This record gives sequence, C-alpha cells and structure tokens, in this order.
Amino acid sequence: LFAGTEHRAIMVDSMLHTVYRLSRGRSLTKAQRDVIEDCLMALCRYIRPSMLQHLLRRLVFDVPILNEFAKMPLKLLTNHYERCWKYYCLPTGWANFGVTSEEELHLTRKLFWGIFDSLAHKKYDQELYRMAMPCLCAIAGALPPDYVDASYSSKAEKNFDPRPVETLNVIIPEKLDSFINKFAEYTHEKWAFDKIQNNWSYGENVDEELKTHPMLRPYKTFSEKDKEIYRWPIKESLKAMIAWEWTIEKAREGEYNPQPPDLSGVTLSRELQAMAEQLAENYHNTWGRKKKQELEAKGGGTHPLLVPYDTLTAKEKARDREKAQELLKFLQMNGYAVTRLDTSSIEKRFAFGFLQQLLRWMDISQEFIAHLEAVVSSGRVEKSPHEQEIKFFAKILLPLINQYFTNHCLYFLSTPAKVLGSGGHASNKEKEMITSLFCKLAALVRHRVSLFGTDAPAVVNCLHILARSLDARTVMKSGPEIVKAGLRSFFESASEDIEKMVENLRLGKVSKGVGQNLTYTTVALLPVLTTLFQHIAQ
Amino acid sequence: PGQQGRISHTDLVIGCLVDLATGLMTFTANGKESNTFFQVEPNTKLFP
Repeated sequence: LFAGTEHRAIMVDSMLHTVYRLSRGRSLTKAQRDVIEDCLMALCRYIRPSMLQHLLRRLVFDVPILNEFAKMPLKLLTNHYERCWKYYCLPTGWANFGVTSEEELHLTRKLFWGIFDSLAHKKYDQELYRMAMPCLCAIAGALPPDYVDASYSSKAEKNFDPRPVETLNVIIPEKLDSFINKFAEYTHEKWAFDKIQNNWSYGENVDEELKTHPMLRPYKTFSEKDKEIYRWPIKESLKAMIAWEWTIEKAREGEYNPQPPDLSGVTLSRELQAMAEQLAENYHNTWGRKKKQELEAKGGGTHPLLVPYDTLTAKEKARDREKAQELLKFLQMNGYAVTRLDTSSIEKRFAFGFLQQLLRWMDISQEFIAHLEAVVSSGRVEKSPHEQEIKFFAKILLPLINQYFTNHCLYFLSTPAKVLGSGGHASNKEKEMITSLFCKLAALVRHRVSLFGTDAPAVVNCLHILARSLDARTVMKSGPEIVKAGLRSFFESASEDIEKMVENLRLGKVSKGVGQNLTYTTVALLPVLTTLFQHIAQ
Repeated sequence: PGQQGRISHTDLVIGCLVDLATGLMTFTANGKESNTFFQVEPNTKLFP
C-alpha cells in the first residue's frame, strides 16, 4: 500500500528513518533486529526510488565504516539498486517513478567509492566480502558510465566533528572589520529593499501580527552592543575564510532605491563555483559547530540534517551560494580579490576513475606477483603479506569487472557514427584503458594459472568479457603506441606459446615449463584468443 | 507594474463589451476603460 505515498512522502521518510534508527539499536535481541530489518527491506521494495533519497544519504554516511551494522544496509542497497537500476541508469527511466535528480547519482558515486576504499583497506573477512559479493555491482549498473558529477574534488574530511583552526592569536585587519561593517549596513539597506519587494512598509508603530519589526529606527540610535553581536556571525565566517588558507589580495595596488541591481548574470568558472561551494560548506560547518556546541548539552538525538553542505540537497545551496557570489562580486569590483584540476568531463566520468583504479590494481598485481616468484626462487617467504590485496582482487574486482563490462559492453563499443547502446558512447581514453587492462590481465595470468588457483576461471571469464568489450579499430587507428604495443605483445606472445606447445606435442622435448605452457594455453589463451577473433570478425 | 512586488492578492476582472448594432468591441480592466477597441463587419460570429 505504501507504493503511492507521493502525497505523504514526508511521513514515509520519517517512518523509514525511525525504523533505520531502531535497527541501529542497543538492547535489541537478534529476533527483534531481524524483524526491523525485514520490515525496512519490505518497505524499501514497494516505496518509490525518489522517496528513499534521504535514507540513502544517511546510509552513505554510515555504511563506509563497514561496521557490524553495515551488513544489512549492504543488502538493502543491493536489492534497491538492482530493482531500480533503470531509474538511475537510463535518461528516460522507469515510467511513473521518473529519473534521478543527479543528487542521488552523486550520492551513489560516493557510496560506491567509500565502500570500495574501505573494503580494500579492511583485512579479509569472508562474511563481509560475501555481503559485498552482491557487491557494488548493483551500484555500478545503476550508475551511468558517463555520469559526470558537478564537483569532483577530494573531500579531505572524515561520528561527524568539524574542527576549526583558530588564528585569533594573529591580528585581524581593522580595515577589514570596517569593510564588513559597511557591507552589513548595505545589507540592512537590501533588507529594507526586500521588505519593499514583500510590499510591507516597515513602520514606526510596533505590532507582532504585521511582522513589521519595530526595531527599524535611525541607525544612530542603535545600541553599540547589538551591532557587534549581529556582526559576530559575519566576522567569524570571514575570519574562518581567511584562516582556511584562502588569501585576500588587492587586485590593483594602492597609491532612491539602489540603481544598480546586484544580479546573478555574471559568469563563473567551474573551479570558482567549487570554491564558493567550499566556502558555503565552511560557513555551514561553523554553523553546525555552534549548533553542536549548543546541542551537546542534551547529548543525544543529533539532528540528521547536519551533514556536509555540498552532500546535502542542492536546494539549500541557493542562499549561502548567493551570499558568497554577491560577496565575491563585491570584493572583486572593489579590488579585494579572493583566491584559494581543470579535469575534463571525460576524466570526471565514473568509468574513467573506475578503470584508473583497476589499472592501478593491475600494476599492484604485477609487482607482488614478481616479488612472489622472486621469493619462491630463493629465500621463500611463507607469510604472504599481500594476502589482503590478493583477496580483494580475486573476490571483489574480477566479479565487478565481469558484471560491469557485461552490462555496459555496448557503451564501450559505441561510436558517434553507430550507437549500439540506448544512450552514450565511450571516450577514446576509456577504450584505451579497457584495452590496456585486458592486455595487462592476459600478461598477469600468463604462465601463472597455478598461482591463481581457483580464481583462474574468474580471470578467464573476465578476459572473455573484456575482449568482447574492446573496440580495437579506434585504438589501432588513433591510440597511444603504448596500448598498441601492448596488444601486439599479447598477439605475439600467444603465437610464441602456440609454437612452443606444438613443438612439445611433436615431443622433441623429453616429457615444469611444458605443463605450464600447455595448461595456460588450453585453459586461458586459446578460448580468449578465439573469443577475440570472433568479436573482431563480428 | 509589479516588477517589484509582482504577486498581487487581488483578483483581476477583465470585462468585454460588444455592441451588435455598431459592431464595436471594448474592454474594461477593473471598471476602468481600456484603450483597445475593435470594429467588426456585420454578420460576424464571435465566441468568448
């Protein structure tokens, strides 16, 4: 019955929050906790994807810790994304549920990356790897490969505690203080302008029901204290701003309504918008700081809304961003320039970073395998300290590779001339990176199938999928000599292995290297080479 | 003009008058005559 709760989405969200909190509850038995978990899952199934956005934000907070309570949410999110994947992935989306607000997409990216990094750093736990065995694969399938987040920057930040740096030991410019004084005077003037737009004329008479604030008097009559009290938020905010390694400099060295409307029309660069976002986030962190200082007296029931300003919904941005924009414009025309990478949309794509991490892990695979054979030859080390890295690789990355590239094969093969997929076509860089990953994995598995053991079937299946995904024409025509040489090396290595194998069948060799070559060929190479040839012919 | 304070609690009432004999059409804003006027030939059919 909860399916159509569009008119009461607020109560639905409150209910979801309460059930989530109760699940995260001390003094609850296992059966009780299971009941809460089942109820939450069932409600999530029938509830619309849009409504769950707030709970997804809260879960983006919690889950990356990968604590004991992180088990059930991994399942909740797996089922939710598997079911509602077209809502996020496809531009049209499901009918009657709509499409993502792009904030859910940003949250989904963050969830994927936080879980990925946390699980990589964690030591192997079979249960946890199994809970993430339904894996980030659902999240990745939901995410479009071409999704570009408006803000792609290191957060560099961590339940939640913001810790300001206090420069009060240094001096403050009295010229600055006077500048914010005149800015607050002019802001009073714009406040009067706003009341005039509201059509309510501030009045000498006092009256609560008009909401006309009697306070409005000649500026000279005011009491000296209220001036600096009302100032102190502005002073504190600007103070924090110059404190957080952001310089204010003079652009051009020294030596009766408001006629000009302060309009938003002015153009702003992506990085300047990022700096306004960071400044608004710092203003909101000093906000949340004084909030938390007030609230710590009661000590319990922390306000859920208190979260990073960029992470929370873009609606709240408008006000603080507008004040930051008007301020920066004001200080720019005056000349007090405020000064704190150019990443292309292609780099900002989710698939680009995912492939980057995969290639980095491939390099790590090369290095610790090399160390492994080096120790095997002499000075054997039984410990195997890369144990966690090997487990992450085998248990997580290969299934993720298989699922992601099986789902999104067309996006990589698509070209602007011919678009096999419903939406989007992969960039040449993404094509090169997938080709490089395939060649690297082939080299890695080469003559090491015994080393991989039970994971070798997974490796070969991933190789098949990658081969089907490759668009070799684009890479060979316009691609780096590195990638072209890697692919050529794959081909020549396959040829050499086959000639050595046919010789071993000639039996000139006595009958170890021969067994290694034969098993590697049969199990991995010849099937993968066959698949690649079939894909090329098709 | 309400570029300032655009929202108006008041409800607008536009009145349309037609003289069938003279073929003349006129308008009123809130009981205030508007400048716009039209003249039509006989036998014309007009729908509100």
